[PDB]
Amino acid sequence: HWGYGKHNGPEHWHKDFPIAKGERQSPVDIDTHTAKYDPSLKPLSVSYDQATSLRILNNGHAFNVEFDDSQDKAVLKGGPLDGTYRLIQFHFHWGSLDGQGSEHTVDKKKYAAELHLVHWNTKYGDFGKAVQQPDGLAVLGIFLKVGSAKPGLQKVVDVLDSIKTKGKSADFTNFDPRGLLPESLDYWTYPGSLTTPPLLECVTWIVLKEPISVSSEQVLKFRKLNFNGEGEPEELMVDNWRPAQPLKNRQIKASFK
Ligand SMILES: [N]S(=O)(=O)[C][C][C][C][C][C]C1234B567B89%10B%11%12%13B85%14B%1158B%12%11%15B%139%12B%1061B%12%112C5%153B%14874
Ligand SMILES: [Zn+2]
Repeated sequence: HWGYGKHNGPEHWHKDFPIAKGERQSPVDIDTHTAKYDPSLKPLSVSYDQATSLRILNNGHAFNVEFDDSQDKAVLKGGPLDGTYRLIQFHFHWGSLDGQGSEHTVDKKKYAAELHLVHWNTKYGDFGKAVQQPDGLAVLGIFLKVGSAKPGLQKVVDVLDSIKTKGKSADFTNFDPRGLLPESLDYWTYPGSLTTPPLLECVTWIVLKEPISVSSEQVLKFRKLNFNGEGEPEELMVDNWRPAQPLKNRQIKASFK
């Protein structure tokens, strides 16, 4: 099955998922000097006050913090988006060392990690239908750098020991994702894809310019997770990022001057 090793990693994915070589793949490098300021872009509206987290799951590739998406409770709108996108889950991608881990890059800079808040367009009724549409998902991407601790992340960090291995989950209620946001909602946006198989070309990407800071100790705990299942040979869950893909016939737009 696909993963992030030598034998099953990103360079192999195209064999099972030929869209890996498609026209709107993610992530990409954001060349800051080429991205054009678009004064028509709106402020992003992030409405997470009623977000209801339920559970955290180690799926063998990352961990997902899952939300109740059976009503409009936590939604993303505005920015480049038409209509309303409901939060379903967030997860991260990270490295074995602080010098790599992000999926998007900024002028070729790699951050230590990248947070993805995944939302689906309510006009398609369910997530599985949304991923079949070119405007089905909106993913809000946030870079992580290592420095000061992020207090709002610590609840996530502290539950990771209970979901060490693939297929483990834990109750994870009352977690407030507002504590993971940077001060500024300035962003870049472009049309792209899921960064994991099946690599579907269904995503409007919204990547915040301002990173969040997390501590070395926080990211070190991400790196103690396992890709393997319980009792199997330990493979640390590190370097679970896809590298930048060709931009092809796409424009990255900036919300800010
Ligand atoms: N890293 S990222 O933020 O670009 C991607 C986040 C969303 C990935 C969704 C994957 C599937 B869900 B539905 B089905 B189940 B199985 B098939 B279909 B969607 B694709 C897979 B699972
Ligand atoms: Zn992701």
